[PDB]
Amino acid sequence: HETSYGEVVDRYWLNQYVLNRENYDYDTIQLNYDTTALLSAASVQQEYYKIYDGENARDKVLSNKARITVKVRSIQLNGLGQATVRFTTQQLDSSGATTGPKQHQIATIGYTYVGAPMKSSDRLLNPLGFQITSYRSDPEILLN
Amino acid sequence: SYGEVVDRYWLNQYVLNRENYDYDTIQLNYDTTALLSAASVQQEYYKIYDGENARDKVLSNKARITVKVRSIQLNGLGQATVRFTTQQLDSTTGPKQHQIATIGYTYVGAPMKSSDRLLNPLGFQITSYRSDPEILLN
Ligand SMILES: [Ca+2]
Repeated sequence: HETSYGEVVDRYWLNQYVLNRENYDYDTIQLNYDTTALLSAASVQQEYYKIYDGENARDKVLSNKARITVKVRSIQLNGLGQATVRFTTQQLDSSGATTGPKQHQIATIGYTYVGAPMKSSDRLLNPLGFQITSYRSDPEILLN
Repeated sequence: SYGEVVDRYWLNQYVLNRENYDYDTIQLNYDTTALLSAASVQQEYYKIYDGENARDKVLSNKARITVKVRSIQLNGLGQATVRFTTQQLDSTTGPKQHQIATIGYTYVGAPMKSSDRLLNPLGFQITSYRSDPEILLN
């Protein structure tokens, strides 16, 4: 069965998801990738994996030479399993210097909770069975 | 308590944040550890990052400490023990340290500060924490 938890709890999990999915740090890839995968429904997993597959795979392209830091600015909920997360990302080089402008992004998210996973390791990191059922991140175009 | 599955989630995140060391994530680990800690526990934690032997001063970004949690027992009544290892790394330059964290915890409700509420929605609070070497005898 699916469960609701209210806005304080949703914001917690939505924030953790965006922070894990949009971050890039060679030293925490395992954790970020694993967490993102565990918190994502099957179709969403496959979309996320594409970022780390093939010849433009993020981990192969950036390797240990750069980071992408994420700042979450705001989180809106519609109370029916839908949310918007406004965030920025900033790429840094191997010396911690900024390369490129801040990117203003908006994540449009569908989510639910499905109950605690059966696997121990999974249950330890996702006790409520939070699941992102849709996710896309798009540039916020600042008009004017 | 919110029951076994929720308590273990929070105990595990607490140990992972407190016992980890990575220059690049100090702000997040330290803020998180502090915010999940009752006042007396915070002061105990802060000691690790103060004085001539402060962890961040001594390790800087020359070394990291990686933490693996092996088990968590809940001894009802707001007590728990977490069996874990730590190990110092280069960019495994040291022996594994087998430790046991003895823990008291509770929940005090959503914090008022928004940045705090975002990271500790139930107001999980560690009320006592000691990490001690597990002496493997025999
Ligand atoms: Ca690092």
